[PDB]
Amino acid sequence: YLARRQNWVNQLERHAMMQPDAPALRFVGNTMTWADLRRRVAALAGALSGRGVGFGDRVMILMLNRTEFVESVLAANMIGAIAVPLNFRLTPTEIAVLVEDCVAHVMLTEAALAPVAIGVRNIQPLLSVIVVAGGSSQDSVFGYEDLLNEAHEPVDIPNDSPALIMYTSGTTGRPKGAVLTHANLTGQAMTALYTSGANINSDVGFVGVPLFHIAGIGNMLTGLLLGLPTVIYPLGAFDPGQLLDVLEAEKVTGIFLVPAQWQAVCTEQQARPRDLRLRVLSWGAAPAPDALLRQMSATFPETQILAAFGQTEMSPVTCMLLGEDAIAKRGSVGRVIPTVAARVVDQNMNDVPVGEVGEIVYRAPTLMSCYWNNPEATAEAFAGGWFHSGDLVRMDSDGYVWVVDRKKDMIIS
Amino acid sequence: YLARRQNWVNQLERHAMMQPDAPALRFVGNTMTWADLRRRVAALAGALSGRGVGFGDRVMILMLNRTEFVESVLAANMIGAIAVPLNFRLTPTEIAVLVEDCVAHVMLTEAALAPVAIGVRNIQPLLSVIVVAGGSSQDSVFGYEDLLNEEPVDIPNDSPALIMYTSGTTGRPKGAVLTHANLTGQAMTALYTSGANINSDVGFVGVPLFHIAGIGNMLTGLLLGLPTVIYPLGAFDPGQLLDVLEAEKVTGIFLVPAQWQAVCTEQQARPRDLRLRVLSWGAAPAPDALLRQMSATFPETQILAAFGQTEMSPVTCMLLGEDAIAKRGSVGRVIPTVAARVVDQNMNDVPVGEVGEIVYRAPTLMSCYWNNPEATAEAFAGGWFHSGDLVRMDSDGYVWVVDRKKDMII
Repeated sequence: YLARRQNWVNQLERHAMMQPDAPALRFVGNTMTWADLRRRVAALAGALSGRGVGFGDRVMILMLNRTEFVESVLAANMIGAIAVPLNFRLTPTEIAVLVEDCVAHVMLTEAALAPVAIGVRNIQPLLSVIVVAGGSSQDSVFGYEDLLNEAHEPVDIPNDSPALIMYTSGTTGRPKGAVLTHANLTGQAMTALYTSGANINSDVGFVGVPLFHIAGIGNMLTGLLLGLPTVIYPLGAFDPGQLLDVLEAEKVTGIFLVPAQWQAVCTEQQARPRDLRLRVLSWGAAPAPDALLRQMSATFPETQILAAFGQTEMSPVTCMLLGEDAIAKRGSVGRVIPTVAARVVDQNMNDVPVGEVGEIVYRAPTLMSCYWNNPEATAEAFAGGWFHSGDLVRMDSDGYVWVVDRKKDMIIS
Repeated sequence: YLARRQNWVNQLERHAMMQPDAPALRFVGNTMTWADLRRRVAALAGALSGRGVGFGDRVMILMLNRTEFVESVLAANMIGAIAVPLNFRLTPTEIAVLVEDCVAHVMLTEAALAPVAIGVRNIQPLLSVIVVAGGSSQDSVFGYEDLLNEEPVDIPNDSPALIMYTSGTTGRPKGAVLTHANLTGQAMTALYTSGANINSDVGFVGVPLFHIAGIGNMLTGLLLGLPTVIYPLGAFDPGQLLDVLEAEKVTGIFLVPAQWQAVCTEQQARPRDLRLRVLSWGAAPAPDALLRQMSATFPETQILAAFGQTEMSPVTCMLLGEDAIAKRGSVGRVIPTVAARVVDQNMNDVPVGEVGEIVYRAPTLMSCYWNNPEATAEAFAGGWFHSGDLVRMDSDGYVWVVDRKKDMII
């Protein structure tokens, strides 16, 4: 915590000092302690620093859910470089376009995705350093474990330093990458603290969405800040019974699922209960029937149920729906969280009458800095001094936000 | 959020916009909404900068538990001035020493303490401005509500917000400088220990607001836009306190173990309809019996005991209720946002489990003793902050502070 910096690199160091043998990460049944994570991170950082990676440089990450993803984000940040996590379903051309946009020379990937990283290099020769998790040093490619075993001088990381470039998936035209600073991420961890709460002694976190997505990386903030372990769940087919078995075994205390998944988990748990430790349940990314919400409360008594709204690559969580208001204000995305300011404006950035439909626009410390090397798109995003969400909403007399939009029919699509 | 700044002045502006008519402060039965609080704070900031006080200047506050205390702190910080809360038990000579150390020229006081402030000005002519809450604009006195009846500033998160002078004052006064980033980080410790319901919570400050434990109890309410009950200083009355906690639907309160004893006996005898969710104790030892009584008297509540917070230090250790009996006598484990070592006189770690001085590294440590680099260097000797508390740390991480009990008869 030297130089009075707050970021998850310093947090990693504090935990390796104060609780080396405590669990940091759980992945397919193995445990990585803080001393182990710090040791590997510092080794990968040294390998990157030795191969030209310096402050401000960009490091691509092309991985599925696995500990080397967390290790790579932290290693890049430890030397003040910017991690750029990639949607692993992108074509080699799509990734090559992103490599040119932020001019990144290093890509940390894994064996399953190593042919894709090879293809990106052949299309965009700006990528010269490919490090493959679970691979060996061969074929003009470095082996991840080889670089760690081949072994960093402290770097002052101001809290306004960019920590991540999160590229948006709209991909309509020119790519747009949201730049998130450590201060941004710290504020987003704060939002998790005053909505979900925390128990420093017993909580165990869980990330089951893709770690490249802002929802995955965001589920790491609590764990890394508070020194609590985080279960990394591998990506794959959804099995409600096996997930419940894992939640039981790992003693997980908070999980996010989409409403469809909660229905499959609730009926599986009601039929054959597991001994769970869930304290908070989270849902979102689709509507939830009023029957399901009451079914979840009945299936998991003594647990609070939350639903966040607003988080994108550019925006943090802006609205929160606590379990109390899931019935009184059903259909709502909740109220604007106390660390975010919002207006409902019209085409000319004038506030619309209270209760009317307009675009909700935000001001907050947890908004993205900018779109990387794109002053035009950044200027439009913050047109009039407020971040334009693109979401048509309506606020009522009680401050509850309702998002208006036409639903999608899958059979027609 | 002018340039992505995080401080309670910006939070106050945010709350006045998103929920102007929501309760901000509660004092002696009266609600002050966020819109009322912002209007008043802005008027006092205008009155201040009308006296030549600007960025970095020090404004002194000599007040009891009263809404104007919070208005004064926010009004000075709104123009970048540094608020210096004063211990109202100090003699006018002692206060004049503090006026000299930080070279303050403005003192915001109240009618009750206004005799003390004039005495300060008779000892120290640097105090050219004395604004009295609850008083008229008489000779050499500015009326608080009269100055309120009569441009934005960029405030970097590392700007000094407060100067908190220590009580010991062994000859030389020492004023701990706390920045807005410092305060933000201290607010975060409350969130991940006590929790927070951003809909139903109602906070409570009953210790003196000038003390760090008092000003600290405001952080959560101003950050999360939740009401805070301000409790007037005076004779302790467990039944009267219980009646207020019931009427205000207070969700969290701090009390000293002796007060918890009286509150538990009253609440068990004549139970009130309370909404308490978290119970905080500290500043004295709590017997095994009292903690069990508190748990029985208030089921469905969490019991917490913080340690370490001083004018210079944040909270550094937390004892959760599940450990108060397992690890009796402990002050808890070091919190996740604080690094600590137990060292001997050569800055070397003592063997684990052995006694040494606990030293701290954390973003929420004080910046410096105001205008005293000698004391600041001694306090940070070796690269770590020296608490002055001798401790040991067991194999599970729990911290035991070693001391000598103070005998009352002697």
